[PDB]
Amino acid sequence: TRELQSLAAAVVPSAQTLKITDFSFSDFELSDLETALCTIRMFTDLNLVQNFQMKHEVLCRWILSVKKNYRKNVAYHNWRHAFNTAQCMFAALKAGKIQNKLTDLEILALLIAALSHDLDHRGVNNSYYCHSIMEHHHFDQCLMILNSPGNQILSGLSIEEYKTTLKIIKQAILATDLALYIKRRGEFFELIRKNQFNLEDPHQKELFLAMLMTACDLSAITKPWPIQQRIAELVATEFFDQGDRERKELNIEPTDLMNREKKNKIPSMQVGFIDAICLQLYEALTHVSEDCFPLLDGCRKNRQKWQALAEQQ
Amino acid sequence: TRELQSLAAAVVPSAQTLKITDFSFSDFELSDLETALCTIRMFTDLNLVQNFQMKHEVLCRWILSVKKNYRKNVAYHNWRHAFNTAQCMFAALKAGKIQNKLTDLEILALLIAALSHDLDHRGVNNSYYCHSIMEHHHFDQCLMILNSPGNQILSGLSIEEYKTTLKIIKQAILATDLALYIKRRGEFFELIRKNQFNLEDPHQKELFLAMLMTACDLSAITKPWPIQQRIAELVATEFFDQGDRERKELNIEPTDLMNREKKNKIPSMQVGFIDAICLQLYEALTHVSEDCFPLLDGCRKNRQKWQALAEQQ
Ligand SMILES: CN1CC(=O)N2[C@H](c3ccc4c(c3)OCO4)c3[nH]c4ccccc4c3C[C@@H]2C1=O
Ligand SMILES: CN1CC(=O)N2[C@H](c3ccc4c(c3)OCO4)c3[nH]c4ccccc4c3C[C@@H]2C1=O
Ligand SMILES: [Mg+2]
Ligand SMILES: [Mg+2]
Ligand SMILES: [Zn+2]
Ligand SMILES: [Zn+2]
Repeated sequence: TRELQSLAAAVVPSAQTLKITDFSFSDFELSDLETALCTIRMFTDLNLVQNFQMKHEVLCRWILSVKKNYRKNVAYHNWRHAFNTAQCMFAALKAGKIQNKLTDLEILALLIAALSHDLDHRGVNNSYYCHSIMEHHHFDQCLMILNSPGNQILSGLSIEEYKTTLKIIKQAILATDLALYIKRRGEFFELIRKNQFNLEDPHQKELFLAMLMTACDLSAITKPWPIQQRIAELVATEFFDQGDRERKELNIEPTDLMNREKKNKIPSMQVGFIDAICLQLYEALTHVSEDCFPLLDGCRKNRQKWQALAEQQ
Repeated sequence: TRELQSLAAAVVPSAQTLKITDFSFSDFELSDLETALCTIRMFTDLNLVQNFQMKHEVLCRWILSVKKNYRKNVAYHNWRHAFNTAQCMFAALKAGKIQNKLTDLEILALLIAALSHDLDHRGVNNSYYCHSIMEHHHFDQCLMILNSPGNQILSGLSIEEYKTTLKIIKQAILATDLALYIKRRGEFFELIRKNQFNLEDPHQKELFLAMLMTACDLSAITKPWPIQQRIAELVATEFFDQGDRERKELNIEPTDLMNREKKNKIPSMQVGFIDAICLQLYEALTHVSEDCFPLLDGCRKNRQKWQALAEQQ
């Protein structure tokens, strides 16, 4: 492919040339091809290619696949969301002094995983339990790939390696279903308020890693007003287009969050979100590794721009 | 393909040579190949090929696709479930004097639809709202096909034809989600108890056509103790294997309906079903067209075998 060859025989800059190491980083400027070089870098400055000796040409045949297997039709749940979640994954990892808490497996899972937490989205979301169906279609799609020929970045691990990682990847993706993350967090939100925390304990390694996956899913909510707002207008575009669709085939009305109107109350809906989900998920996180404040803060900096906009309704 | 060519230059028996016209009909005896000749007959004795001048070679290129695009790995939600739901659709239509109540459009939708109500199942079901996700993956897969080249059985209709039918097909498939069918039926179950019934009214044509789709979904629940039991051990197989899986990756226990044990209480689980869902959905139907009693009865004939088996626990 005149695509793989290219990204193959190019030059993956660096964690610095690419500034992929900051909570303030955005996809906005660089072209897709580049969001490939970065990602490739991601694996690289993460030790994934070297330990698991990933074939250069396949990390790229994978990614490209991973990418092209995304729709630029949806207005948020597009490749640029996965990239921006792998990034925010790749940063709370380094500049967050979090990496030092995970194994080299759980780190391959989270990169591979995180670049697939929403693999084949179509624009069908919620607002409040479904047992994570949309999520198995993502994993089943995740796996569909990793197994694919010429895109097998795990074809270097061992039976108990490929297992232990598919157990994280899966359990990982399936954790982007806020439902679970809400029918859980409530507890992982006391290991803190009782400090009895501990990552050596498996279960807690679960609750953590999860609360971490969503933390990055919502990555864009703690981004510089520019980068952040520029995105909420995208998720908005989608949330509204989903109402429009479900008022054509079906004949239901919209749940505010999704009606092309109520656009004036979008703030308090953004505000409510943060207070209902964002805030505590990030502050609490912080306590794990204080090098995460950049998020919990960017958040509070945004939940004061909404409280502003909203104080005009 | 040595397949299509074959099913192409063969001989589609008849509604009688194939006995595809009775609630007591089963897939069990005939090979897949045949489950295609039947299905092909289904379109044929249904006027779909003649009105919509469907290319012989394509109904078959379609069908085969539709088929092959199913997994013989699942132990129920396999091609033989769709066939058996198209069938039960094809008979409550004829032998049920129901056909005389639908347009020629809503009849293509239902055949085309019905042979796709669960297009890409993997063995992930429920027991009690998800907004019909698995169902859009089915439709999106349903459509994926119909559009496919050489398998376009609608490439004979008109813009407002192909539309009107996708509105039915879609709304149709998406109605196999008992959830909706339960968050509805309750009313379509009063146009009867108040007789204020009426199919000329669109909305009611919905509720009807839906209640009818699930009617055929559960088709096998009203089948001769042999044909029926032979299947419940299959659906059982699946419901249990889904529990085994979700006690492997995940570490949850089983919801009875899905644990490899509790196999002794399978009757009262089969019993409660019928009473919670089957019974009413079939008796009430009957009133629409009394020629459907063969189902409401076969059901009652089964909900007395379970009451027997169960009266031994
Ligand atoms: C289920 N659910 C609940 C919810 O309320 N939201 C927020 C939100 C709030 C109001 C809105 C909205 C999104 O779109 C249109 O009006 C919200 N704000 C963002 C900023 C950046 C990236 C994603 C989001 C989301 C997504 C997130 C979500 O997925
Ligand atoms: C939520 N829910 C409740 C329930 O209790 N059931 C039944 C049932 C009862 C006992 C079982 C069972 C299914 O599988 C193993 O043991 C049952 N019996 C069938 C026969 C044929 C096709 C589908 C079913 C189902 C599916 C249906 C369902 O979807
Ligand atoms: Mg999600
Ligand atoms: Mg179903
Ligand atoms: Zn996401
Ligand atoms: Zn079905």
